Amino acid sequence: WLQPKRYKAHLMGTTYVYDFPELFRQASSSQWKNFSADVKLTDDFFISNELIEDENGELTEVEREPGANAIGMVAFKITVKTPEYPRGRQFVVVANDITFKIGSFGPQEDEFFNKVTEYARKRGIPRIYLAANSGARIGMAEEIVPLFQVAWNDAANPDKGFQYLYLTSEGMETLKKFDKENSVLTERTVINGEERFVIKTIIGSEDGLGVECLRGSGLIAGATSRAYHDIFTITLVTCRSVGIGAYLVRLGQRAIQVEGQPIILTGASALNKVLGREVYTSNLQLGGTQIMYNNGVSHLTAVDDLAGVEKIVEWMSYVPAKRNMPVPILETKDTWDRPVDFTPTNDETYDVRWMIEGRETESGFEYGLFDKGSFFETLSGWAKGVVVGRARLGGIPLGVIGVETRTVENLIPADPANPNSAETLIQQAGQVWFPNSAFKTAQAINDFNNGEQLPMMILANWRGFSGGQRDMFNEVLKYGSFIVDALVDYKQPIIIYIPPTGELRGGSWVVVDPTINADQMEMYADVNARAGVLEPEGTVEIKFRREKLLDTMNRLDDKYRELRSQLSNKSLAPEVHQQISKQLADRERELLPIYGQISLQFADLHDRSSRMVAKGVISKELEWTEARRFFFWRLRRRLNEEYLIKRLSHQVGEASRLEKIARIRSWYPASVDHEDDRQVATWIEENYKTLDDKLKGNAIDGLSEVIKMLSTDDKEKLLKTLK
Amino acid sequence: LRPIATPYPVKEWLQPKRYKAHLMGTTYVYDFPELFRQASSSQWKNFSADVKLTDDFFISNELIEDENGELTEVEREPGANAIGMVAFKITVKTPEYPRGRQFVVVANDITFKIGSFGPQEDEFFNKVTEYARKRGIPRIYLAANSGARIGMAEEIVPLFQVAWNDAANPDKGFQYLYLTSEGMETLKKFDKENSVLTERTVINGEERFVIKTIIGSEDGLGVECLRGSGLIAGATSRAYHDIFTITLVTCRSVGIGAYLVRLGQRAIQVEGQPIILTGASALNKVLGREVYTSNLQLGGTQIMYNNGVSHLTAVDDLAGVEKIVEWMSYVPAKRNMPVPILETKDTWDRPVDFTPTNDETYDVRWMIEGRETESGFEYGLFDKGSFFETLSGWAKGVVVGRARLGGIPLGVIGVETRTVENLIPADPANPNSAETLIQQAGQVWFPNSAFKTAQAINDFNNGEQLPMMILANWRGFSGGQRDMFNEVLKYGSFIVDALVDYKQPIIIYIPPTGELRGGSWVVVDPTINADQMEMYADVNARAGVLEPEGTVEIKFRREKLLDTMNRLDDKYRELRKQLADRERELLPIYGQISLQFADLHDRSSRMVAKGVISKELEWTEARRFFFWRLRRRLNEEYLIKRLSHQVGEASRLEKIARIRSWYPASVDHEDDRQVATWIEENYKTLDDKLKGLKLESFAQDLAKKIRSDHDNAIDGLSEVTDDKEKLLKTLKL
Ligand SMILES: CC(C)(C)n1cc2c(n1)C(=O)CC1(CCN(C(=O)c3ccc4n[nH]cc4c3)CC1)O2
Ligand SMILES: CC(C)(C)n1cc2c(n1)C(=O)CC1(CCN(C(=O)c3ccc4n[nH]cc4c3)CC1)O2
Repeated sequence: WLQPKRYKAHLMGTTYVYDFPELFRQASSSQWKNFSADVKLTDDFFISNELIEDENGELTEVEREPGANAIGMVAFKITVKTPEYPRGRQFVVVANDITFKIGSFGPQEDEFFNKVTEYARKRGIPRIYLAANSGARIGMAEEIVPLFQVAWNDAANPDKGFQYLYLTSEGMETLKKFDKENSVLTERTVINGEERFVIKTIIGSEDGLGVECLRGSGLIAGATSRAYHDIFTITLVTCRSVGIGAYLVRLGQRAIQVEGQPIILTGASALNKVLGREVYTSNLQLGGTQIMYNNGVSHLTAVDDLAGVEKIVEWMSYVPAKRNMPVPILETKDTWDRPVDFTPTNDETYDVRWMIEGRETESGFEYGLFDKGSFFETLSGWAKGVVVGRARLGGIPLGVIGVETRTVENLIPADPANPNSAETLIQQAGQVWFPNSAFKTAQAINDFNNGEQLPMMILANWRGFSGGQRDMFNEVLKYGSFIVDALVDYKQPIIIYIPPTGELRGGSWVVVDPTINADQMEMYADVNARAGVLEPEGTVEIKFRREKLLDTMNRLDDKYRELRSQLSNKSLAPEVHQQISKQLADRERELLPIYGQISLQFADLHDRSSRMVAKGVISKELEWTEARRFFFWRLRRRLNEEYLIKRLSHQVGEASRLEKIARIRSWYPASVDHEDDRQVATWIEENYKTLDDKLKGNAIDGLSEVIKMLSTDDKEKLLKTLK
Repeated sequence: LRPIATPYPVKEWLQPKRYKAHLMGTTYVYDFPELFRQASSSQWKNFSADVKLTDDFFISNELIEDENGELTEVEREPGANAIGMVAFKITVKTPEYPRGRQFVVVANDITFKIGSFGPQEDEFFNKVTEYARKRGIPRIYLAANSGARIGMAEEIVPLFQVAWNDAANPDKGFQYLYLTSEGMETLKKFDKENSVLTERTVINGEERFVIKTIIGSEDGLGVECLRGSGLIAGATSRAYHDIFTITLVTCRSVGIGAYLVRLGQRAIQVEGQPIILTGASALNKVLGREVYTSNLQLGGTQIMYNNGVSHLTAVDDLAGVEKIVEWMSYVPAKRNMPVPILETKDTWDRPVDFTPTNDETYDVRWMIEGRETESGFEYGLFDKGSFFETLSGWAKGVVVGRARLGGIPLGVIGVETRTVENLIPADPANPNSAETLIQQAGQVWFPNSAFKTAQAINDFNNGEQLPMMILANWRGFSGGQRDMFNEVLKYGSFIVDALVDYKQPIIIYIPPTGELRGGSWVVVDPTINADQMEMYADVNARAGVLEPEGTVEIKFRREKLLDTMNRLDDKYRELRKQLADRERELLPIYGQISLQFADLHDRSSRMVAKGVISKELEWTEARRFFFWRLRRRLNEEYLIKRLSHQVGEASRLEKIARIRSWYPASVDHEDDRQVATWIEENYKTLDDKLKGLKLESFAQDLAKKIRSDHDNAIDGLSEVTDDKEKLLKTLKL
């Protein structure tokens, strides 16, 4: 029954739509096996029910035989009991049916997709889209093809040309007969004693020919744009994804691309016709993984459909069950109560990931800041200068942004359409934001914020932005501002931590300071961190110049001081004066290097975490080895306090964030140190139910209008009040 | 005096700071309002040369913080600024606001500590920004700075000692820096104990106070300045959404200063004044070679104007001030006020003269503003001389600017049909790099033109609060390898996002010779923002999934073409050898027939029939049509906004249905002129009737609250001077 349609899809290198929930069931089971191999699953752990529009065109869960779809767009509401949600979590799966009219988007497919998107959106549940299509549906008025006539310039010579296309009374009568007179817009003329119905416009009786499909593209593009802000959106490019299909992948932002499946706008063949040469060899050349994964359009790659489904399910494990719910806490064997083992040094080169997830070493595993094996890196193929991913801190999921200290290189391919173009390698220095790494940073902030609704840790380590001509021309200023904007829009706790060996300077600090979003942001610097406007060399150039360098010499070098003192003798011969002056300038020459080194140390001494603390720009200075223990309780307390704020907001609401926490903090016992993270979180957790109870406890003219209608006895009272 | 014998006082001698500013190639802060007064007067002269102005037309009042740090107006001598950041609240009677309009001017003082940003400057800038934001008035920033303020603990400089490896040889090195008991006592004496963090050590029976951290007693040395940068960056980011923001790069703008230029989005750069993050000299020290020759090489107009970071260029400070004043003339006096209607000699009631042809090359601008021609001026869609193009140096494939349609200001996006070229400079740091010319075909969205489109939509929406017309004419996006690799997909999606966020009427008009296809229609369909968007297609426009040639390739292949030859050719039909020879003969003409057939589907009439466009239009009548449509839309929009005051929350489809019902029987809802006229003729009547309803419901509510819980409410009624006086009069009658 489904055997033919199944092969038809496999032939196209994709899974048949109705076979996808099975892959989700497999991925969900694997998820369990990796979490606790000793957990035995029942069929009630995973449930998939198709979504079909009812009598009133409203989407509803159903139990129906697969492949009975009257349209090329299908949907499922999945309910899974997962390690993070053992009682269950739900999401929606929208997918094109590649077997139904080549996976094209017609008005019906567009309306359904939109309805499904709104369904997920209304319920706050994630929307998963499986892209396997050929873009907007193309058509012509087939009923007109055997009917249309040609008004020849000379009927004896067709090469002399034609004036217009028309219908005869016969052709017009054939359309009337079949109830199709609205298929064309004609204009009656008489030529050679015959009614000629000049075709002014061809409309077609059949729907889904052109513009109507395009209106649908627009509708679904705007709907996706909207959904990205509202719920968790992800796309699996399971087969080719063309035109509107390509836009849907980017519009849902988060994308996993199956190796060998292209994300294209226009096919290689068409591009060759427009170019008038065989320029492009394939669609993969235009939109394969080597294009999209390198761009950052595709966040991850997959070997097959199951691999992709597994990566969706893994990504979702960091995402709340639905909008506004708390982030899914999933504690594992690597608990919070341990020091951080891997510590960077300025003398040995390191991979940030060792600091994040830890490092396998000959003498055993060196634990990092986050939970062993909790780091799920995304956008791994693009702007490799920044390291972005999801991690867990003692069970708490969060977004992580780290800085790649190593020089990063990337190949820009040769433009097939330009024979006077060659491939290009670009090298970018570590600890510097470039247009790409700045864009990725802003992108990461946004993706963690929207739908994922995650807290975030930026392990801040940037010298600044690349200020040179190339990068300035490639709009580094634009991409850096995105970071500020992304930070302003943030809605969950943010932690900015300058790690050991880390730094932040004038250009990099501007975009990460907590004052950007005081509601969510906090900054911390490691004891082995550095921050100042400029790097020591730059600061001495401005603030410890020659005059200062010569004063320090007079104070410190005996030889310099003595020679300067010899120049106080008002009895000197000019020649002798020139001699002492010469010896002094020769001592300055001799001392300039080391006194320059002294100045660098003096500048560096201002750039410390202790000055940052003293100046009130950071919350606390920290020791890397204790950062895990510290941050775990800080994040935990922040999330609890954030919950109570959200609760207080949904009752009163008419107060500032500052006013809302001050009230909440006033409910804590007097002996509770508000600066003690572990104590606060513990008290809150021990008292959620108790707190919930605590929580559960122009006009002057209208005022004149009613006051007048009141009784005499009442008016007498309010008269006394006015008096 | 320098010079002596001048007829009038030497302004540069009376205030030496003025000469310092000039010596840096910028205008003295305190002389900027004078330039605003000149620009405002020129504005009047160009509008109506026969208008006599009095000095009361322009007023500038310096804003300084009071005892409580609240911004207050002052009249004081220039150069009295105790901080390097100065502000003015300007009040001008302008052609668009003849009774007056107000804005705020924030500027760095380049003479005060080299225009650096210290915590005080940052706090003032933020306060000023909040001042403008609270009042809904525009915020103009004049950038002339050296970024964040750099400092060291000057009190430590004459005190610090060096622990030498060998005191006899300084080149052998040093261990650390320290203080003596004497230096420690010196700090205590001056109440500066907190300047350093020391650690007491005894080296050879001598007390050494090892310097562990230098803090400094003086504020504005490092990180505190950086916290200020962050605060002002976020404040600007916020203001861009709230009020009209613009920046004039009047002298160099460094670090945080460069970020402020971009963060306020709209920027005018004075030729020869750089927008830089790091100076060329420093970059040369970091690189270890003389790579860069100047700061202009990094952030001059040839970099920023070409980038789209700088929206416009200026020859001098006045030119820049003139361009600010011109740009503001399309912006409401303050947030949420109606767009400033400024009717000129070119009224709405006229046909459009310049019409493009399918066979001949044209500049979109001729369609927009009109064209000077040998036989006289050919009027365009908008008001003669009303087109103010911005971002003119970047992504020249799209034409963006402000215009007026019969006095109504709006944002305009047009498509450059000509091939556009741009020079990508050679990277000075890479000797294996050369300059590159890139050519981009007309009527196609590329990463740059897509970015500019989205940028334009955003800039018209935020602060400017303008309606917008997109003269939609795109084949699609460049889907080829280079552009796909250069993330065209990302930049195109920005357009969708930008459209979603739009808050004023949008008109999508496919003009004559215009087109929209599968790839380009996706990002401009009205369903993206049904609340604001409408689409129209000219009678000579085209729209379909693919271009005719693409559609025949899929839907009118050989078999169909030969069946067509069989029907429409006696010779071919009779033959059903010689048949293949007739196919050969007919192929070129039947290809034209198949293409015409295909094209016949791509018409405005099919768009109308399919319900994808509001109306199909004739270009020559588009001005007359759009004027009244926009006018009618703005009047309805205002009444929807006015209804967002009425007792109870309602959808916009509810609000429009309500407003529309009120229209008298004689008012044709399809007549844009009648509907706009009715709204305007009855605004006072509507406002009155509406007020009487917010009151009537308030009156009903209080009687409800009172006719149950009497005594308890009468006490609260009692609980709730000038107001008491009114209520007393009411009770007395
Ligand atoms: C070249 C590359 C490594 C990409 N890079 C590396 C950068 C940048 N570019 C930049 O465009 C920014 C930056 C920030 C940090 N820097 C300073 O603080 C600085 C200032 C003044 C100085 N004078 N002498 C030495 C100095 C150092 C150097 C420039 O780092
Ligand atoms: C000029 C250039 C930049 C190369 N360009 C010009 C473009 C693109 N690129 C594109 O990547 C997209 C596009 C869109 C409009 N097009 C069609 O609708 C179309 C489809 C199929 C076809 N088959 N034969 C001829 C055909 C035409 C052509 C390709 O325009």
